[PDB]
Order: sequence, then C-alpha cells, then structure tokens
Amino acid sequence: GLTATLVREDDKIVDLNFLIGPKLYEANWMELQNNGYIAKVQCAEVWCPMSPEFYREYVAIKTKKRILLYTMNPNKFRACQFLIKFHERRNDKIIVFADNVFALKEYAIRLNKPYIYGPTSQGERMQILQNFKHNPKINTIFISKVGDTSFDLP
DNA sequence: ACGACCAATTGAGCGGCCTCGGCACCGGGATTCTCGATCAGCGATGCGGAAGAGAGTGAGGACGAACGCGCCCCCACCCCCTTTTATAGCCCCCCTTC
Repeated sequence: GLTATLVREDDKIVDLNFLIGPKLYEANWMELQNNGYIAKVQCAEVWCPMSPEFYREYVAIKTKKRILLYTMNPNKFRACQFLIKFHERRNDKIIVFADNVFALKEYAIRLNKPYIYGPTSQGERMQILQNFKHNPKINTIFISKVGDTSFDLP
C-alpha cells in the first residue's frame, strides 16, 4: 500500500496493519525539505474577522446553513481577492480551493476567474488547466473537492 | 417602710393532644423529555444502463468524355489565259428583202 496521507477521521486506519501490514516506511517531510526534495511551503492561517451583520445571523442560525455564512463574508472575500491580486501581480501561480459550490461560484464569478467542480466535463476541466498552465494572462483556478480528492493538478 | 410572702382569684399564655394537609423538603414513584444510533446531507467518485453524430446508398444531378458528322481551311497541281496560221462547218447578230 502507498499513500501520501495515511490518516482518516474514522477509527479504521488501524485496520491497515492487518489488511495490508505495518508501515514499511514514512518519510520525514522536514528532512525532504532540508534535502530540497520537497518545496519549502510557508503555511499560514488568515484570521478573517466576520462581518457584524453576518455574525448576527451566524450566531442566530445554528443549522448547517452557518457553514455557508462563515464561508461567505466580505472580509474573507476581500482577503482572498487581495492575496490573489498581490500574488497575481507578483506573477505567482495560485490555486483556490473550496468545498461548497455556492460560495465557489459566487466568488469565482465576482472575481471573473474560472472555477472547476464535479459536473464540469473533462474537456472543459482540462482546457482550463491548459490555459492556466500556459496562458500568461491567467494565473489562478478555483477548484472544488475534485482537485484534492484525486487529480494531477499542475 | 416596704418588701416578700400568702391567700383567693383568674385567665393568658403555655404544653399538649389532636389532625392534617399546604407546602416543602425528602425519597421514592412511571415518567416528557434527555441522549445514543440511524439515516440524511453535500459534493465527489465510479459503474451500469440510456440518447445523438457519422456512416451507407438509394438514386438522380452536372458534365467530361468519346465518338461522327459537319463546315471550313490551306494545300498541290493543273488547266487556261495569250499569240500566229492554215482549214471548214456551225452558229448568232445583224442586215436586208419581201
């Protein structure tokens, strides 16, 4: 068995020890960065402050609807737009990731950038990746879970 | 001189049974509302079953081809033009007679 992320939220990961066997190896990612085999990634967490009228509803609504409201707010939106503009003018390739399609669409449309999600046909899907990779005028793509679940993204 | 004691008086306060049942506390009662599982959700995968896009070929189109006939040309070559004379009948135009 091979995998990049030998972790799952269920208590079934331990079954791999009898379904396949013990961990034959597990790379030290920091060592690989020190050796240059892996890119040095300066991870960060942007604490976007929620907007007051959003928090008012967010705190009021306790149902699953709050996932959308915490996902869509001016500050998070402005922060992404700012980081994108900055890195785009910095000539950096940027990949945007999201789960909820509603937020993904409303963000990508307002940012006039091409998104990618499940029902997007393989031809349309790959055509966007080729443009992003090669066309200098495009430098970011908005991908749903399709990008992280299983894919070969540039 | 008065202060306590004694007596007769008495009835409010007290010690108690009575009883009880409103309320609260206490504990123990089938419970209106808890939690702990099932099923539902969002967005993804894949499989399995469904449609449309390209094909064929009926066929008739346009028209390239292949032939003969056709008109027409450029081409050898051949004959006629012109001259002379003998010779004659034959012929027409003209003159001439009636």
